[PDB]
Amino acid sequence: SCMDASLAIKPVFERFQSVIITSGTLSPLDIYPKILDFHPVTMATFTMTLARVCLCPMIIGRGNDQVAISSKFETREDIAVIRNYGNLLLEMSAVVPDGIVAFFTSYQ
Amino acid sequence: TKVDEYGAKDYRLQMPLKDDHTSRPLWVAPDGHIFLEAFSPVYKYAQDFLVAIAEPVCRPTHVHEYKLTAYSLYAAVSVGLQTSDITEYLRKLSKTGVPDGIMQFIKLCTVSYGKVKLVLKHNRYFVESCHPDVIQHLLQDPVIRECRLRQTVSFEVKQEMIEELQKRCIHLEYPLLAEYDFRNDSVNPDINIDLKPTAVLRPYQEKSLRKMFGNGRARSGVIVLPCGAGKSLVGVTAACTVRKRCLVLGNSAVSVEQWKAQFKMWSTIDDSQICRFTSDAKDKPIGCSVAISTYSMLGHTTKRSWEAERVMEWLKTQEWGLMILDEVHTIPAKMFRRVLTIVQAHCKLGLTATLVREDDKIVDLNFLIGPKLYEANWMELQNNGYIAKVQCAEVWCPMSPEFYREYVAIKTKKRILLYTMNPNKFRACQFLIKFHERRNDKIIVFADNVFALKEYAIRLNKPYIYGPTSQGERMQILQNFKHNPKINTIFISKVGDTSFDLPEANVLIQISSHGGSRRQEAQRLGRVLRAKKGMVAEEYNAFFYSLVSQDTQEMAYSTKRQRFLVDQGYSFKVITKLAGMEEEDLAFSTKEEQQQLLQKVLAAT
Amino acid sequence: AKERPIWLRESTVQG
DNA sequence: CAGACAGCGATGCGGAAGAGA
DNA sequence: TCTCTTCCGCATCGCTGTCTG
Repeated sequence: SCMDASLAIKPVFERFQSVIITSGTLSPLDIYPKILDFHPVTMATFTMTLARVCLCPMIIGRGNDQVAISSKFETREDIAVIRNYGNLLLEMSAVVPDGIVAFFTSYQ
Repeated sequence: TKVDEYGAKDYRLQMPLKDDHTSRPLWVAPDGHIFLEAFSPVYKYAQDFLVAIAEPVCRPTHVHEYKLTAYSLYAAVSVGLQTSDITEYLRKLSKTGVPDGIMQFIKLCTVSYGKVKLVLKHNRYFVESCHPDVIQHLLQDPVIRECRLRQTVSFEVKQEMIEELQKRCIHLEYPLLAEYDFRNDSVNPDINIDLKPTAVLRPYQEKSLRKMFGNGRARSGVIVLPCGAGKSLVGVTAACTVRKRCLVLGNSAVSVEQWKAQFKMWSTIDDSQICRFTSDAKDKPIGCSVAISTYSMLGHTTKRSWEAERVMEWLKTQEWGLMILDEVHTIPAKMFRRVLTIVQAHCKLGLTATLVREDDKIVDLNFLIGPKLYEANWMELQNNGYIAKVQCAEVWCPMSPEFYREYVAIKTKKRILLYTMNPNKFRACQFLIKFHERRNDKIIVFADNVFALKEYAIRLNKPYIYGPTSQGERMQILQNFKHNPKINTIFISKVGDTSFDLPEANVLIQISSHGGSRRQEAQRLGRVLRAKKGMVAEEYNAFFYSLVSQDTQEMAYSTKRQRFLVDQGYSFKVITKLAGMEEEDLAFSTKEEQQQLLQKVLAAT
Repeated sequence: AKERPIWLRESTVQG
């Protein structure tokens, strides 16, 4: 396995006059020049603007038991945390209309 | 100080009225009494603030009643509330200003705190004080020098005379500080005790614990909580947080047994690390740190057994991070209060459910342990569902004619056995139990008079329990009550109110009462407060009957016995007559049956 | 079902 | 009224007698 | 023979009551 991606992508940046890495859901740009050895020209984050709030993200950390719900490695085996996740999905599935996807951290 | 034409004191010329009085929901009397509004939009904010600085005396549904004192104010400073931190907000909250008398009282109480600090190190109690001037003028009375064993100036003090000195300093205007800096303490290594995630802490429990732990240093005080509120859980949590040696003291054999179960159930500490310093059985008390004992044994005054003597010497030598004393209302007792000085502890937390008594020795609990940290709102717990709602009632039982004649005729005190045993109450309880029996409701009768209890049980052929009852039969009767559907009633004597773990019961009849004891009534009432799995507050599933005899001394005690309960907010309804009593067939339906009981009562002597 | 008793639901005093 | 002693009903503890291996 | 278990005998507390001042 390699360790740094700048080695293999160097010809692309060097050969081509300019490369635009357009991305969606991009984590902060500042890291990428560190990972990939190139001198960026512009570093701008564009925020979607609509007449209606299409997206309403939220984060749930406290359960009905007001208990920390972090999925830590040492906290993975805790039954109560697992119970909170199931209960949240049950209630959420009850109100959420058809079509819902739940992503975990690993198959195990 | 000024008295109107009526009894009420006049304060028209005492303090002014805020122009925006309606916005401010708080009152301040010169005597310190405070009247809050339970309908104001800002009631919750006032409740937290007043509870911090004042101790409730009456919290009915609409207008609560708080009075503040020196002990109450000192606790506020312990949680970091300065004189301006409280008086400024008090003036802001007050709708009629703050009288100068309270203003000066608050200032004097707050400043006179922290000057004198009592710290025990290496089994030696040093009265430390950053200010030296306090000690210079504190040695005027000769008691200090004889009491003492023969900046930051400190001097060792005699172990035995701590209690005498502690009360002296209270009236000397220099309270002592008992804060335990368990966070910064290397002399005594921390114990391996942790709180498992399984234990769940209710919001009031956290608030009570938060008040106890105002800062990094634990505060020594009394936390009054209902028995069904899970006061045992809070005690375990406090010991777990302290992370130092804890010596929980019970009051009886049952009390020590339950505490050990509570420790294991809610604390990850291993079984071998917990010991029962009990005469009946022991688990090598010296071997481990976390111990559960009793006031009687530790304070035992007569000859000590060799094995107990070694343990007692071991306990005295060591220093305890925490000293949990459940049922603190018995502490001011002569023998029980000696245990405080016998053992050494940094902070001696106190838990209980009925902090009331007749002799004015409860005030001593303020200095014997500390100020009353928290006292949960019984009414609020009822609304939140943590405690089963109770339809408190007082069934008036008219006295039978003949019975009254002897009762009034005799000036002796046979009446206690007489008015406790009358046909109408017997029929009332007999009818009352019958109504609840067909309703699938669990009944727990009570009676101070064993003679009356036995007579009532045999006539109703029910499993009555009492003091000299064998332990094996005691457990057998309880197990049937909890399990056997055919039986749904147990006739417990005074031993029931002392200490037990009884199953939740829907009703609790009390044919007799020991006397004007606010302790016994609250003690017995707590039995039915056990919240059910899926009940509701408004359903009033739990009930409480305190049968009384009209036109008899029993009425005086009953009214005098319900003072504590009404203060919380419970409304005792009166029932002159019971519907369906006439139609239902009951014993003592003829004059002859009453006559035989009276002859037996007279023959009792 | 599980309704409260008559003597508790309403005042039993003769008034 | 009031202080000392005591009763009835509860509790704890410490010194002496039956089954059971 | 221990061993546990169990049972008398002291001492204590809650609350009230009695008794002579």
